[PDB]
Amino acid sequence: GQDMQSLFTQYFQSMTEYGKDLVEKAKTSEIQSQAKAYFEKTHEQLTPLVRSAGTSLVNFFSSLMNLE
Amino acid sequence: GQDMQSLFTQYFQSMTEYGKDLVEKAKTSEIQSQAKAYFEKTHEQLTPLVRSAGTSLVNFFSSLMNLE
Amino acid sequence: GQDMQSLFTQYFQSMTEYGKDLVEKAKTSEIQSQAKAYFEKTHEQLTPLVRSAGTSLVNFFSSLMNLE
Amino acid sequence: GQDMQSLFTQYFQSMTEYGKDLVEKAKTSEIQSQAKAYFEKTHEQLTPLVRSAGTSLVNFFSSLMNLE
Amino acid sequence: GQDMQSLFTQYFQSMTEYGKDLVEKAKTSEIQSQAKAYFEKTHEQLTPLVRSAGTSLVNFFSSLMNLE
Amino acid sequence: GQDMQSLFTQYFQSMTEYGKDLVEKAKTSEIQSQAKAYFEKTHEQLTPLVRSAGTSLVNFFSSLMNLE
Amino acid sequence: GQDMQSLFTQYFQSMTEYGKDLVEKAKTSEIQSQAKAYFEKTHEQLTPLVRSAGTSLVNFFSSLMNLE
Amino acid sequence: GQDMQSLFTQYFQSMTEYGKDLVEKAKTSEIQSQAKAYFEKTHEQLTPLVRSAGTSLVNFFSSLMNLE
Amino acid sequence: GQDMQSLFTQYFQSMTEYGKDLVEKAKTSEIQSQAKAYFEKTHEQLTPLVRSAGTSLVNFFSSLMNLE
Amino acid sequence: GQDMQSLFTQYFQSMTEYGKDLVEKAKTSEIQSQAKAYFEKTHEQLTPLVRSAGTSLVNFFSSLMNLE
Amino acid sequence: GQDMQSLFTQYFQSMTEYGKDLVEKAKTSEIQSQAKAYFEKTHEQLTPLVRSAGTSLVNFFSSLMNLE
Amino acid sequence: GQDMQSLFTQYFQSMTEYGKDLVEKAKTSEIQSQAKAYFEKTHEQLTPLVRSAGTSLVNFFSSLMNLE
Repeated sequence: GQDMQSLFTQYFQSMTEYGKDLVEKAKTSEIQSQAKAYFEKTHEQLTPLVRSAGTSLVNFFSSLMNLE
Repeated sequence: GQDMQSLFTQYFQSMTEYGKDLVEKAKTSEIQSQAKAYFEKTHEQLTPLVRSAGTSLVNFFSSLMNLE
Repeated sequence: GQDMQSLFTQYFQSMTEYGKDLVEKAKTSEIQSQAKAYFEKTHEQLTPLVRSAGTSLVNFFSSLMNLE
Repeated sequence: GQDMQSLFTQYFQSMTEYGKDLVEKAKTSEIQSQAKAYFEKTHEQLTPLVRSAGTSLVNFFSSLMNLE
Repeated sequence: GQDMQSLFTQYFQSMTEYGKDLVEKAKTSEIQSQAKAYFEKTHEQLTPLVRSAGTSLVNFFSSLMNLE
Repeated sequence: GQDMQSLFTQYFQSMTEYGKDLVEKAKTSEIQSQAKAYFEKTHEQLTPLVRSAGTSLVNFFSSLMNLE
Repeated sequence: GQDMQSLFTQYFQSMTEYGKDLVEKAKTSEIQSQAKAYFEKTHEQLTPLVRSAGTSLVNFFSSLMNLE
Repeated sequence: GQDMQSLFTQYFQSMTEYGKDLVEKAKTSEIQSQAKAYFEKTHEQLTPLVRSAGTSLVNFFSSLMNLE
Repeated sequence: GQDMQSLFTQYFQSMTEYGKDLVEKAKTSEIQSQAKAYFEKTHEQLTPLVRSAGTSLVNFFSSLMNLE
Repeated sequence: GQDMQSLFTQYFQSMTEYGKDLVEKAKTSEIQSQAKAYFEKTHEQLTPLVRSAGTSLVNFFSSLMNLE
Repeated sequence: GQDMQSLFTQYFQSMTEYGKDLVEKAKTSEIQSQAKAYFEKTHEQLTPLVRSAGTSLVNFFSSLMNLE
Repeated sequence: GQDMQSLFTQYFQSMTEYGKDLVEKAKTSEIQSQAKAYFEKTHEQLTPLVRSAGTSLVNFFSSLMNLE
């Protein structure tokens, strides 16, 4: 049949600010850092770490993802 | 049948700022750093680390992804 | 049938700023660095690290990806 | 049938700035560096590290990718 | 049938700046450097490191890529 | 049937700047350097390191790529 | 500023029949006839006689239409 | 500023029948006839007689139309 | 500034029938006839008689049309 | 500035039938006839009689059309 | 500035039938006849009688058309 | 500045039938006849009678057309 699973934005005569990481002053600081650091024997299958108007669209159709 | 799974933006007569990482001052600081650091014997299958209006579209159709 | 899984942007009479990493001042700092650092015996299959209006479209159709 | 999985942008009478890494001042700093550093015995199969309006389109159709 | 998986841009009466790495001042700094550094016994199969409006289109059709 | 997987740009009455690495001042610095450095016993099969409006189109059709 | 005065239709995954004049049987009959017949000394300035999904878009901008 | 006065249709994964004049049987009949017949000393300035998915777009910009 | 006054259709993965005059049987009949017949001393300035997916785009810019 | 007044169709993976006058049977009949017949002392300036997917684009720019 | 007033069609992976006048049977009939018949002392300036996917593009730029 | 007023068709991987007048059977009939018949003292200046995928492009630039 009909299937619509989409990120559907439609702007008309509009003003839009979004997804904006803004630093004005930093000193000896760690500011807005997407990171993964220290993994040992880890098993991640679908782990999207997304930020600042980023996007991650995964369309698996009759698609196996087999880790053994 | 019909399948629409898409990142569908459509702008009309519009103004849009987005996905903007802005540093004005930095000193001895780590600011907005996408990173993965220190992995040992790790098994990642689908892990999109996305940022700042970036995109990641994966369309797997009848597609196996077998790690053994 | 019909399958549309696409990054579909369409601008009309519009103004759009996006995906902009901007440093004004940096000193002894690590600012906005996409990096992977120190991996040992790691097994990554589909790991897009994307940033700043970048894109990564993977279309696997009846496509095996077998790491053994 | 019909399959459209494409990066489809279409601009009309529009102004668009995007994917712009801009440094004004740098001193003893590492700013906006896409890097991979120190890998040992690693097994990466499909890992696009993309940035600044870059693109990576992989169309695997009935295509095996077998690392053993 | 019909398959369209393409990077399809079409500009009309438009102004577009994109994929622009700009340094104004640098001193003792490493700024915007795409690099791979120090690999030992690594097995990379499809790893596009792309930047600054660069592109990487891989069309594998009934194409094996077998590393053993 | 019909298969279109192409980098399709079409400009009309338009102005477009893109893929521009610009240094104004550099001193004791390493700025925008695409590099591969120090590999030992590495096995890379399809690794496009692309930058600054560069392109890399690989069309493998019924084409084996066997490293053993 | 911004002015949008347009016939804006946008269909998605939809089925639409419209503007359909259908005769199955006619005998000695006048069926669905757009006509103007017998005018004498008439002064028509903007008189759209439209039918069956037809359209008539008149965009007069700072445009005089002077009959004297 | 910005002015959009257009016949803007955009179909996606859709089926549309429109503007269809269909006669199956006619005898001694006048069926669906766009006509103007018998005018005497008439003064028509902008009179679009449109039918069956036809279109008539008139864009007069700072354009005089003076009948005297 | 920006002015878009256009007949803008854009079809994607769609099926569209339109503007179709179809006669199956006719006898002693006048079926779907665009006509103008018997004019005497008439003064028509802009009178588009359009039918069956036909089009008529008139773009008068700073253009006089003076009948005296 | 920017002015787009055009008949802009763009088909993608689509099927479109349009502007089709079809007679199957005719006898002693006048079917789908574009005609102008009997004019006396008439003064027509811009009168497009268009049919069956035909087109008529008139672009008058700073263009006088003076009948006196 | 920029001016685009054009008949802009662009087909991709598409099937399109249009502007097709088709007679199967005719007897003592006048079918689909573009004609002008009997004019006396007529003054036509711009009268395109167009049919069956025909086209008529008139580009008058600073062009006078003076009938006196 | 820039002026594009052109009949711009561009086909890609497409099938297109158009402008086709087809008679299968005719008897004592007048079928699809472009004609002008009986004119007396007529003054036609720009009257394109076009049919069946025919074209008529008139580009008058600073060009007078003076009938007196």
